[PDB]
Amino acid sequence: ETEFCTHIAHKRECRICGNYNSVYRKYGLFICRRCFKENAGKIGFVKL
Amino acid sequence: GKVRTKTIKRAARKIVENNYESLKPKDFQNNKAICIPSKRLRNKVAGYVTTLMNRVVK
Amino acid sequence: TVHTLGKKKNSVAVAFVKAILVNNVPLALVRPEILRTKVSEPIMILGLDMNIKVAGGGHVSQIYAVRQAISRGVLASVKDEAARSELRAKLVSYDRQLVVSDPRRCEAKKFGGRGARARRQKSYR
Amino acid sequence: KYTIIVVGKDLKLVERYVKSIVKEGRAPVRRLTITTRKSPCGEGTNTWHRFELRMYKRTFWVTVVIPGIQVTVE
Amino acid sequence: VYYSKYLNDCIMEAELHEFFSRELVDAGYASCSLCCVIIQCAEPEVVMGDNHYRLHKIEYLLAGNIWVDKIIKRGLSAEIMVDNLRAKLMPIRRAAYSIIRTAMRAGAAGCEVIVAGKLRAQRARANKFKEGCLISTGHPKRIFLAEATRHIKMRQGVIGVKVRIYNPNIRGAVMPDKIEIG
Amino acid sequence: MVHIPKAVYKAVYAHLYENASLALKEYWDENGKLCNPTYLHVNCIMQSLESRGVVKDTFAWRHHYYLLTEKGEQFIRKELDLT
Amino acid sequence: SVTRVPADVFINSFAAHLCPAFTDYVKTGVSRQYAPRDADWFYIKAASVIRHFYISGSHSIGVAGLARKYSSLQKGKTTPHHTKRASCKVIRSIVSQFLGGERGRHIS
RNA sequence: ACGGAGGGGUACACCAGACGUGGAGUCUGCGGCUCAAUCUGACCAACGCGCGCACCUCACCAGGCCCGCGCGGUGGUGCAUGGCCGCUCCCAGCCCGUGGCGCGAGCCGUGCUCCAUUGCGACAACGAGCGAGACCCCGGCCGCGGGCCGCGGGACGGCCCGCAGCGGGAGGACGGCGGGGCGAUAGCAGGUCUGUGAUGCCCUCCGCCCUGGGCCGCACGCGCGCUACACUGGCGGGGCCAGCCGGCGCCCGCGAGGACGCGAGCCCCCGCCGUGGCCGGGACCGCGGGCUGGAACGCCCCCGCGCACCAGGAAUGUCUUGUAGGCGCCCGCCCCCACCGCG
Ligand SMILES: [K+]
Ligand SMILES: [K+]
Ligand SMILES: [K+]
Ligand SMILES: [K+]
Ligand SMILES: [K+]
Ligand SMILES: [K+]
Ligand SMILES: [K+]
Ligand SMILES: [K+]
Ligand SMILES: [K+]
Ligand SMILES: [K+]
Ligand SMILES: [K+]
Ligand SMILES: [K+]
Ligand SMILES: [K+]
Repeated sequence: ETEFCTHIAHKRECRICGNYNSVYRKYGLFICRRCFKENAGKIGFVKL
Repeated sequence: GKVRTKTIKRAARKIVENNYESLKPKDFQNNKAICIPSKRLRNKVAGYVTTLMNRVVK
Repeated sequence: TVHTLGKKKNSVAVAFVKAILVNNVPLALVRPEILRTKVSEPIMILGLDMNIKVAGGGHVSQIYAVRQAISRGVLASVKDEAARSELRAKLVSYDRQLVVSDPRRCEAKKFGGRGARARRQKSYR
Repeated sequence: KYTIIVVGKDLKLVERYVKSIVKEGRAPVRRLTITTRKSPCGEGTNTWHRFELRMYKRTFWVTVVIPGIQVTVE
Repeated sequence: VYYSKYLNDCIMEAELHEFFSRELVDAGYASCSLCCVIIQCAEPEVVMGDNHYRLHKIEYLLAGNIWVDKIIKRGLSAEIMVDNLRAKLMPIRRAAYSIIRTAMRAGAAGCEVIVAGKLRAQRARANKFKEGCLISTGHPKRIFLAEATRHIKMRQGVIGVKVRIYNPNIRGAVMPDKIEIG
Repeated sequence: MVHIPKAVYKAVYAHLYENASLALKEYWDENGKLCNPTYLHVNCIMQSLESRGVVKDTFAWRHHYYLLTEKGEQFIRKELDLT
Repeated sequence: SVTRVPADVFINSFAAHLCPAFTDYVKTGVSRQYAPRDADWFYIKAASVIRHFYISGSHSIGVAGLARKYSSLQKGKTTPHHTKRASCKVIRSIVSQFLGGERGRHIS
């Protein structure tokens, strides 16, 4: 009862899927590259 | 470039048969009489028109 | 009052000419003493009080910007005359880059290599 | 005296908005960019997506309603 | 630094669109804009229920106004119509030909549909029905062409459908190719 | 049947005849942002409210979204003794 | 002005016209692997730093702005070579000697 | 489809050259070995690939709570599937309506030239579409406007010569505009259920969390790279120039690194060492001093210790202008840390 979540570490996961791994934090995007492709289109990132 | 597509050439025919009078054998002037949704497209079609004139004269 | 510019790769040279200074260091005291000749070529092949401010890129580009600026800044001295027409001719019979800026700039890098043409080695085994 | 900061990502909308405010009346462009492997996993030729996003300032040190345009006064 | 604010506006606009794509599937969601949120939808008369109760409940689920236009041409939009193909799942040929016919009457100049999944006997194949003229290259792809794809949670395996609609005629810019000479 | 106050505050974030709506960030502070009882007290009960259908849910980016029904608001009529 | 004469003459002929003991057992930076050799080098460094101040007539130079002026590489390390800065105590002290505003210091 | 069949084309594939790789140490991945575990995928088109492993990330190991001190599952099945990706191929190809030929599988439509099914011109075929091109982005020179940013002009095989177009000259900022983005039809039992509230079917109730460890273990064969093997060099003091955009003053402290506050390297110049594994080369190791962090096994700095290496077999790769190569800087994962990748 007094052990459940003691440890301190970064709580970094993607904000759309939930992946602990491969998250971009540049600019404060807080998302993963895989998730980035199908939602960057309207968040604004485009290709030129 | 070297080769002109049939889009350009199809244009050039109607354009020159419609303004035989207005067209001279130079390019600057022929631009005006061609003045199409792009300026490079304009440039190429006028380039062919300028040749069709000094080819129809002779 | 006379305005003149000069360019090499990213080097920009500004010249105010009036009836000689480069970065406050006079002509023959500019750092590359070997290329000093290269700078001084137009002055001797062809004064007024000119003044220069130049930055950008590297040493050799600074030289090819200041030199070309001074060439234009005395090319614009006489106006609408045969000297106005033949000075540029002697400059071209020295080098055409003494009037017209050099338009080459680095080509961008493309992924899978260190530069614009070098790839990485291809190993089958 | 009054400060106006007007911002938008689409050059057309931004230019329109400065054009329709003077109907009443150095902060240059910078870009928000990322590069990232195209594929989901890590198999095949290493190709890359390069995403890019420019957004603009217009500065109005003052002495139409467009959605996507942002304004702050300070 | 005035851009954290705007960037978070962008990511929250992405939020609202994807939530609306999870939820307003009943009423033909298409898209939304952030300003006072103004929404592009296929029928407003149900998203506003009787007495606006549901619309207000949504606005107050955007705390933890909302005003809505109307899609004037329903069959030109590859989103509510791909939801339509979600609905019709009924034979594939006839489903997708109705999908094409509604767009072609609505004024599409090209249209086509792609389907893949375990349609016969434990094997995925891919059907492609089609009608009229389509393009897929260069910058005009992003203006005049419209693509939309959906997963379907079938009784058996998942069913992927894509609707692609080509309109070279809008009230707008002129295709660089077509040069009407008169 | 853990804390009567916890299981009344969670209902208190439902305006009954009004139109408030609830969302849930599922951390799994450690207290809610709405009132301040723990996420855990919210989460255990909200599972049951889902089973009963006092409220319904959708889901988008790790964020539970609820919406209140007719029959569920009827249920809450007697649990908050309103009229 | 002073600009009309070159710097490689000014530094030497001004160190010939001009004094801590940490001068001994000191290298000019973590880049240089050896201490300098011409034991006139402290006069020479001081004349250099003053020839570099009198240039900057209006704005205030600083001492980190001066170690960053005197920098070179680090090598013998198997890795691609990186640029390192010099010491700070030496330049701050030379500035203090030559000193007898908003930030740093200035000429006259 | 293929042919050690003929004919016609074409590309840094070869020519002419340049820079390399394979030989040494070292970083990183793979195998094989070892292990309580050393979690796992992929064999031109796997192998600096699945965006930086003390903890978490972790799927794996030794233990322990919840419900020492239906539900979830990073369980399986990519040969049950969706989407995304790679590759055939950045190849020049694909295909419809009416008519013609044929019992039918089908065929027709589908020489001269260009980077090109780009076109000229001919034809039992006539007439359309996609792919190509056009288009978007950047960067050169010139104008109006604002205060460099943002709106336009300019370049077209146009001029003059010689024989749809191959050549030679001229002017111009640029000469046949340059670097990129996108990308047809048809598919492959490549790859990916371990990125997801994508997911069918099986199996587990292998769920969540707490501490300690492993993934980094090592005779060994591979691949991608980093620093070298010196005098076209190394060392000591000085001079001074970038761009993708970017904080630094007071001090202490040899240094690294602390406490308090406010808005570039090459190269050049001058000297030294003197062909000697030398002052080339800087691995391996022995003390100290620091930073991160709940925690060093992570990283910096100071003294000392000075390995192998004398230009590398049989083989093998890449490249035509601001290009090769040399020099350095910056961003990503990131508590700390680049030999990597994007620039
Ligand atoms: K790969
Ligand atoms: K790889
Ligand atoms: K552990
Ligand atoms: K016949
Ligand atoms: K027949
Ligand atoms: K045929
Ligand atoms: K024929
Ligand atoms: K024929
Ligand atoms: K025939
Ligand atoms: K303006
Ligand atoms: K502007
Ligand atoms: K997947
Ligand atoms: K369980």
